[PDB]
Amino acid sequence: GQKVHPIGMRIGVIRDWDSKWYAEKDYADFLHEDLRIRDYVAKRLSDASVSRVEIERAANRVNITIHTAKPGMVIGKGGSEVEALRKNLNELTQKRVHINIVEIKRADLDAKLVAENIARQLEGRVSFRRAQKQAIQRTMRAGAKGIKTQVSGRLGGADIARAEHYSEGTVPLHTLRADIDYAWEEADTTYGKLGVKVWIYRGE
RNA sequence: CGGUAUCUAACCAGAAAGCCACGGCUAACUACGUGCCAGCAGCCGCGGUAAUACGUAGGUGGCAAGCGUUGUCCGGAUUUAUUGGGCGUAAAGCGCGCGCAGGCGGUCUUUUAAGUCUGAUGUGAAAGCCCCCGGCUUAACCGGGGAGGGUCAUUGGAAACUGGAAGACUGGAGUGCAGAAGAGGAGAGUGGAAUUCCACGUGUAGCGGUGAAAUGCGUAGAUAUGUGGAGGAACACCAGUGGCGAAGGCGACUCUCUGGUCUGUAACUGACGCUGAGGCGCGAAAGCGUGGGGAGCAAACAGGAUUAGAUACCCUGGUAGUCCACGCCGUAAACGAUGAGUGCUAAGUGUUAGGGGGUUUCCGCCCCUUAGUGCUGCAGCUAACGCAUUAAGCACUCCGCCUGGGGAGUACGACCGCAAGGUUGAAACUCAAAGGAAUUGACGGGGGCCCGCACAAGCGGUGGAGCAUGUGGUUUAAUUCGAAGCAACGCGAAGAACCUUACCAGGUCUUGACAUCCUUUGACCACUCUGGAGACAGAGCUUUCCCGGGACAAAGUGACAGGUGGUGCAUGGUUGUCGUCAGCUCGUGUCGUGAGAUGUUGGGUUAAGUCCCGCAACGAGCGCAACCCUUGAUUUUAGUUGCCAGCAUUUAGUUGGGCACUCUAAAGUGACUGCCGGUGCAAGCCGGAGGAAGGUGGGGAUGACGUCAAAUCAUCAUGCCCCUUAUGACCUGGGCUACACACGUGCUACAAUGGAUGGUACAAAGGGUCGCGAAGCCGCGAGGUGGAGCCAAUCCCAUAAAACCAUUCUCAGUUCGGAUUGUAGGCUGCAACUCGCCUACAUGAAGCCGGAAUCGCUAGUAAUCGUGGAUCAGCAUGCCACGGUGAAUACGU
Ligand SMILES: [Mg+2]
Ligand SMILES: [Mg+2]
Ligand SMILES: [Mg+2]
Ligand SMILES: [Mg+2]
Ligand SMILES: [Mg+2]
Ligand SMILES: [Mg+2]
Ligand SMILES: [Mg+2]
Ligand SMILES: [Mg+2]
Ligand SMILES: [Mg+2]
Ligand SMILES: [Mg+2]
Ligand SMILES: [Mg+2]
Ligand SMILES: [Mg+2]
Ligand SMILES: [Mg+2]
Ligand SMILES: [Mg+2]
Ligand SMILES: [Mg+2]
Ligand SMILES: [Mg+2]
Ligand SMILES: [Mg+2]
Ligand SMILES: [Mg+2]
Ligand SMILES: [Mg+2]
Ligand SMILES: [Mg+2]
Ligand SMILES: [Mg+2]
Ligand SMILES: [Mg+2]
Ligand SMILES: [Mg+2]
Ligand SMILES: [Mg+2]
Ligand SMILES: [Mg+2]
Ligand SMILES: [Mg+2]
Ligand SMILES: [Mg+2]
Ligand SMILES: [Mg+2]
Ligand SMILES: [Mg+2]
Ligand SMILES: [Mg+2]
Ligand SMILES: [Mg+2]
Ligand SMILES: [Mg+2]
Ligand SMILES: [Mg+2]
Ligand SMILES: [Mg+2]
Ligand SMILES: [Mg+2]
Ligand SMILES: [Mg+2]
Ligand SMILES: [Mg+2]
Ligand SMILES: [Mg+2]
Ligand SMILES: [Mg+2]
Ligand SMILES: [Mg+2]
Ligand SMILES: [Mg+2]
Ligand SMILES: [Mg+2]
Ligand SMILES: [Mg+2]
Ligand SMILES: [Mg+2]
Ligand SMILES: [Mg+2]
Ligand SMILES: [Mg+2]
Ligand SMILES: [Mg+2]
Ligand SMILES: [Mg+2]
Ligand SMILES: [Mg+2]
Ligand SMILES: [Mg+2]
Ligand SMILES: [Mg+2]
Ligand SMILES: [Mg+2]
Ligand SMILES: [Mg+2]
Ligand SMILES: [Mg+2]
Ligand SMILES: [Mg+2]
Ligand SMILES: [Mg+2]
Ligand SMILES: [Mg+2]
Ligand SMILES: [Mg+2]
Ligand SMILES: [Mg+2]
Ligand SMILES: [Mg+2]
Ligand SMILES: [Mg+2]
Ligand SMILES: [Mg+2]
Ligand SMILES: [Mg+2]
Ligand SMILES: [Mg+2]
Ligand SMILES: [Mg+2]
Ligand SMILES: [Mg+2]
Ligand SMILES: [Mg+2]
Ligand SMILES: [Mg+2]
Ligand SMILES: [Mg+2]
Ligand SMILES: [Mg+2]
Ligand SMILES: [Mg+2]
Ligand SMILES: [Mg+2]
Ligand SMILES: [Mg+2]
Ligand SMILES: [Mg+2]
Ligand SMILES: [Mg+2]
Ligand SMILES: [Mg+2]
Ligand SMILES: [Mg+2]
Ligand SMILES: [Mg+2]
Ligand SMILES: [Mg+2]
Ligand SMILES: [Mg+2]
Ligand SMILES: [Mg+2]
Ligand SMILES: [Mg+2]
Ligand SMILES: [Mg+2]
Ligand SMILES: [Mg+2]
Ligand SMILES: [Mg+2]
Repeated sequence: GQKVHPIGMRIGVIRDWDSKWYAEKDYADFLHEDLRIRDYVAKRLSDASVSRVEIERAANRVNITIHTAKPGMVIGKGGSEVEALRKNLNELTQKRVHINIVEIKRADLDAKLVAENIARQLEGRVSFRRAQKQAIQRTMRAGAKGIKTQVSGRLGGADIARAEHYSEGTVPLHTLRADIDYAWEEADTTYGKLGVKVWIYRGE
């Protein structure tokens, strides 16, 4: 049995899609500009635990906000790394780009950030059983009513692939008033390719 | 022996370390090579292009002057069990009795001293094991002393136990006396139902048989029916986990001859007993010999059916046999799968044959007791099932039997038999299992409830024809690759003329078509001419960068790039399918030696493990339901590009005017078993009212744990393997469109509910800026010119078609059908031959409802008719959406 994408099921119902701009006859021109912007942000800020990026476009001006769990590298004492973004985005956007940075409180509640921390341990030769369990017990203190995660692929170096999942709490997928986050990430190993799936039933 | 052992003097780290294993058993793991090959192995078993198991290295682990392998013996092996096992179902109780030898044997007294216990003497050599000392520089090794070792011989004691002898007793055993029950056995005779045959009345056409039939019997008169005769076998009701017997077994009645058992008494004898190898007898059915008998039944056999075949099941016949006398045979799931004797160890309740007591006149009820026969259950036992005073519990005596499976109850030998065969009973070889009980699933041509267009009741199709399209096969330089029952086959492909294109022919390039870092200029090109099929080769105009920075470009080099090359059985992600089926699990608790179980089962109800009640369980999670969208009714907000009530005007809702009504879209109401009646205890069920809507209203989105090593390395990503002057890169042409053929999916028809001609009405949902494209004019037509308006509730696409109204055709291969083909055109595109779509004229094919088989659909559904959109320069009979008209049937499982 195949499951619908939990995020996609709730667009426009309880949540709102990330890129929120309106234009006609410039749709494909604007849309692929965003796909370029996201590609560069995900490159330089690979270790900054960045999860949510949205595009706010209005009359030749590009407004972008970055949701970061640890903005200290992104902004703070240096005060010069964030300005390089506007200098490294003017060449491809060709528009006056302003970037905003927003703190993420309780970073363990965000399904995006939990995903790579599980993932980063898998190529650190950590057992798959331990890595998931450690993240499950960390998020339950944050205030979530549900979590279940699986890791699938050539598991622990095994020749035959299989999946393993661990759950505790309440994760009702079929409920539409759920507010369930989702994230999928790649674990790059020397025996193959592994992927992790995490979804959290948030509080409200 | 022999200048041997042994001392002291000096020089030298210098001459002196190998063997086996590293998956588990079992201490010790990583690389490379190979790729079910080479090979390894004591067992389990490893090797099929990431091997801790094969080969070699590095490292490690056991020992060490060694270390491994083989052969033999003991151990582990309780696997011959005296110490120290067993026989209900795993191997293992003879089919049963009578009994010689042997083994074992109630209570007391006296005696004896064979067994039993004990002392002394003699001996059991030396060496060896063991204990205490001593010598070799230690040890091994060697001495001194001691100990142990016997069913040993002579002799002295003890008398409890077994044995011997002499007596005594009665709880064992047996006799006597008084009763009782019984299909216990052998012999002789008799009875009644019923079947068959025979003879004679009555009578007419079938009888008999099967899932259906047929063979067979009958007009030579059957079946049926009434009367009489002959003969053989078994004994209806009674009849009962009732009775009798050692077992096999014994069922009509009477008599004769016979065996055993139970109860009561306490007269009698006084251990006279239990088991019992060899031996001797009995012993279902079939079978054998001799003489009878023969009604039903029936191996063999014959015929008829069934079947792909049917030496069978089914039907019609039928010989030995079954019955009797005598004599053999000696087996059985001969079973309670449980040897015989004896004693002890909770209860509850039926029944057979007796005895005692209390109530009562009897009857009857109750209690106690003996011997049998059943059921339920404690302790105990058991691997479990289960047994449980009729033990598989606790004990003693005697007999029989067993030691992994097959070979095999076979071969040879012997005994027995008339024969068939019986009894006794191996080995070579081969395997690492064979087996008992219970658990979770699955399966059933087992059973009980249920659901789905599953069948049934209907309607319309496919399979027959022409064309469209995908696939197989085949042909081709190539016909690029993938999917293969449901769950590939108008599928990836929501568009193959060049591109796409992944394939082929020819022509070309090697840091390259695409990115990074090198170094000099900084713009680099573009264009024109020539050879050009083009890619590309040779010349000129210009290359203006901007701000020491830069991205690209010029130039050659490297690191490098590039693969739609392989493996979907190395993978991530994505999807199908069972199936929108109602299930799948967990936490704590409890039961079981254990795997497991319970919850999740039982009684109702539901679409639903949806809910209620009960319950050794109490709760939870993913699923169901609801929350989401859409349609159906309505209120407030809002009147523009929408609408026109009431108006004046216009060819026309037009213009002026107004949101009245529709309308559009934001917020709300509304449906929740809400209410009433009956039924039920509750869930719930049936009906009714209100309402637009009533029982999850209609339709969508939503697809649990998992199964198919299901599909995709070709959307993307990616481990390993492979190619790299090519398996990478550019150009033209061809091909993916072939064609004797087979299959799947569709379109059009085979006409009169129809064809043709003329007039006219009624929609919804969408698209439009390098776009839609009107009026007007032209052409028979496809189309051409033209440019209005529209960045759109405004303008265009855009006249909806079936339907309705008139005329004509008159049942024919036709005024049906349109394939096919010749000519003449239009449109896109640089280009329409391979290979596009449309128009005009002419040609006019198969086809007159489709065999076997098979598909879809339950209401605005099927059926039928039009419309729009994605991909798109052009091209859809495919796909995805929209509306018009609008059925038949559902008894039922
Ligand atoms: Mg000398
Ligand atoms: Mg010396
Ligand atoms: Mg020295
Ligand atoms: Mg070990
Ligand atoms: Mg290897
Ligand atoms: Mg080994
Ligand atoms: Mg090796
Ligand atoms: Mg080595
Ligand atoms: Mg060593
Ligand atoms: Mg030594
Ligand atoms: Mg040796
Ligand atoms: Mg040996
Ligand atoms: Mg032994
Ligand atoms: Mg045994
Ligand atoms: Mg026994
Ligand atoms: Mg057996
Ligand atoms: Mg047996
Ligand atoms: Mg017996
Ligand atoms: Mg005797
Ligand atoms: Mg005695
Ligand atoms: Mg004796
Ligand atoms: Mg001696
Ligand atoms: Mg000494
Ligand atoms: Mg000695
Ligand atoms: Mg000595
Ligand atoms: Mg005595
Ligand atoms: Mg004496
Ligand atoms: Mg007596
Ligand atoms: Mg008798
Ligand atoms: Mg008799
Ligand atoms: Mg008679
Ligand atoms: Mg028939
Ligand atoms: Mg007659
Ligand atoms: Mg008896
Ligand atoms: Mg008698
Ligand atoms: Mg008698
Ligand atoms: Mg009796
Ligand atoms: Mg006497
Ligand atoms: Mg006896
Ligand atoms: Mg005998
Ligand atoms: Mg006989
Ligand atoms: Mg005979
Ligand atoms: Mg005879
Ligand atoms: Mg026959
Ligand atoms: Mg017969
Ligand atoms: Mg006889
Ligand atoms: Mg036999
Ligand atoms: Mg026998
Ligand atoms: Mg019997
Ligand atoms: Mg037996
Ligand atoms: Mg006994
Ligand atoms: Mg007994
Ligand atoms: Mg009894
Ligand atoms: Mg053997
Ligand atoms: Mg054997
Ligand atoms: Mg024999
Ligand atoms: Mg013989
Ligand atoms: Mg077995
Ligand atoms: Mg079994
Ligand atoms: Mg239905
Ligand atoms: Mg056809
Ligand atoms: Mg193909
Ligand atoms: Mg289809
Ligand atoms: Mg080409
Ligand atoms: Mg030039
Ligand atoms: Mg030139
Ligand atoms: Mg697969
Ligand atoms: Mg349902
Ligand atoms: Mg269960
Ligand atoms: Mg139930
Ligand atoms: Mg309901
Ligand atoms: Mg439920
Ligand atoms: Mg009511
Ligand atoms: Mg009603
Ligand atoms: Mg639902
Ligand atoms: Mg496969
Ligand atoms: Mg495949
Ligand atoms: Mg690849
Ligand atoms: Mg094709
Ligand atoms: Mg016509
Ligand atoms: Mg043409
Ligand atoms: Mg014509
Ligand atoms: Mg014809
Ligand atoms: Mg006709
Ligand atoms: Mg088109």
